[PDB]
Amino acid sequence: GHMGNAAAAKKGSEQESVKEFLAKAKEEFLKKWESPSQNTAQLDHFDRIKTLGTGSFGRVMLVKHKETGNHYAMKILDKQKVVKLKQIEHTLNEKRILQAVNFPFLVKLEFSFKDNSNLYMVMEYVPGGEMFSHLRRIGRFSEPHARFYAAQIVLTFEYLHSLDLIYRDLKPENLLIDQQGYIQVTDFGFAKRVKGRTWTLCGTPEYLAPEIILSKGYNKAVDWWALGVLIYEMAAGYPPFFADQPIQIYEKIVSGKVRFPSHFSSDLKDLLRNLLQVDLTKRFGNLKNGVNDIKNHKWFATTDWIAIYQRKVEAPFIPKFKGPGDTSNFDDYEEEEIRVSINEKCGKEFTEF
Amino acid sequence: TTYADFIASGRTGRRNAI
Ligand SMILES: CCCNCCNS(=O)(=O)c1cccc2cnccc12
Repeated sequence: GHMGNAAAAKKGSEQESVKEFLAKAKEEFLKKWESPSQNTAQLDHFDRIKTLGTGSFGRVMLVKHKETGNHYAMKILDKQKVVKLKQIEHTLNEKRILQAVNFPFLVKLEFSFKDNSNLYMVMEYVPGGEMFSHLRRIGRFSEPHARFYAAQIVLTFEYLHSLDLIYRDLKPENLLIDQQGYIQVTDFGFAKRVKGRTWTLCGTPEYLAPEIILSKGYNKAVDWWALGVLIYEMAAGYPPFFADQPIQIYEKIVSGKVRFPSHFSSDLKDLLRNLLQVDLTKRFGNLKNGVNDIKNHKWFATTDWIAIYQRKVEAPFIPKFKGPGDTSNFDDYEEEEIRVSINEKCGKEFTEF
Repeated sequence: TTYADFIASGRTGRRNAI
């Protein structure tokens, strides 16, 4: 067979240790899921420094906690705008997820609070910028570089899916690089906690699995498709399906004919054909062997999964740090005033935030 | 080339969710 006694026992034991880990992780998650934290700071505790970008349904500002000097990334959601866009439940659920999950590659919610006008999610400041920026700056990542990031996403999805969470917005734009060069997943505005099938058309066009586009329902395997898209884009510098307009992108996704740059290794092409697989009886991450079909694939043969989790692997890129509160790794964005009405808006709809 | 097609697509910048 492929493994002798020692290697087979080692792999078996590793796979059982993931099960034990996930069982404890679920216990911890459910306690926070059922009893969320609320109202852990207020706006005048923070100096507003600079806009870092956007997240679903809002804008993200670098802030400095006045009493400590610590910097954070604060997402500001305008309650009236959220109501108009029919995103009340999404925004409540994002905060509920963020305060309940705990994983080394998931951005942490350090504080949350609300006022008459807005909701505020104060997250860790991840100073290295978006993966998107670095990828577009250097064109494409080497396979070892892409694999280091991909491994973090594999582990993160293994964790999330064990909690019945589907992420649904994987893309380089949502992945931030921390000071040690590891990835932080942001934006749970499209995530859903559901067992089995769901139907919502949501996500980012280039990353949608065929079954999201089509009327049929879908499950967590859409995230494994999206991983395929991400790995392809990291290694190629462009995604596997693109076009001028989303409708044309969807046609290409549903057709599903993937082609690869000539520099892709055979191992990479094999993994991607198994992730970018229309047939759900064949897509990796959706089979009897679950996530192990991915983790044990030859393209990941050099990946020490525990060492990635423990953050003991040397990252391929360490972002420059100019000092506390430096934003040199970010684009500049329009600076919008934070206005707080003297009248409470939408109080009943956002009671749970 | 595929890369040139990508550059001509107008979708090389940040992509928003639907
Ligand atoms: C379609 C483009 C999507 N851009 C998503 C990332 N936006 S962001 O960079 O303002 C950001 C967001 C959330 C947490 C952050 C934590 N530290 C830094 C930045 C953060």
